[PDB]
Amino acid sequence: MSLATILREGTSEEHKAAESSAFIRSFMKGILEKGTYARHLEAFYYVYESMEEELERNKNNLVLKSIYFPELYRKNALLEDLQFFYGTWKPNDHQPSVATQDYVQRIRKISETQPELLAAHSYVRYLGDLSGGQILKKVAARALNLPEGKGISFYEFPMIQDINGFKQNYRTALDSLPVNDSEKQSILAESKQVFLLNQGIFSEL
Ligand code: HEM
Repeated sequence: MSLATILREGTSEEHKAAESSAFIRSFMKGILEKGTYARHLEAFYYVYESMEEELERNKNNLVLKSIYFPELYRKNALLEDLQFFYGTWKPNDHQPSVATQDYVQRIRKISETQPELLAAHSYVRYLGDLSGGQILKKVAARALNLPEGKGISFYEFPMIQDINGFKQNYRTALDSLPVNDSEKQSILAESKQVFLLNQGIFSEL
């Protein structure tokens, strides 16, 4: 049946388990520490930089073509938030953590061997970002007592003026992917792995 439905129903438990980290529990209670939050953005910087490198590389893949959504890219939003927190963010002074490196390796290796599985990476990260952004930006601003419009670029999509319409269009796009039900199962298996890789980076904080 529907790939968007398969992924939603198939990853409901993984979404819940990704909050077993104390970083996320406190974030959900409205508690964040500046230093820890900034390291959390560093891990996402490396992840999205790699994912966007690989999605651009595979943009004309027949399966990925209909989910070519540069509107969702986060690398530049992350850089901007990193500059707000650090003043000047030097990547060589803040090299990727062990869990970040394993996540980037997964992205790279998937891109070169099974690029259709990058659909799982797009789903887990971007559809989550679009779904949670408005809520998470308010929680983060309140937790860190942030100035108006600063340090929350990661949660904002200036290229998308209708978030609700885009989320619907995204799920319709997932359902349009030219993949069979067996291939959708492989996309679900990858999505579960992505949730685990996110739990891995959260575990470090
Ligand atoms: C690893 C952490 C997380 C990942 C990978 C993630 C991923 C996702 C994904 C992929 C969806 C889309 C589900 C679907 O429509 O099929 C989603 C939905 C959602 N997520 Fe998360 N999520 C995470 C954590 C959080 C956190 C911390 C919040 C706190 C607000 C949150 C709030 C939501 C909400 C409210 C939705 C549903 C939005 C809607 O239906 O309008 N998530 N998430």
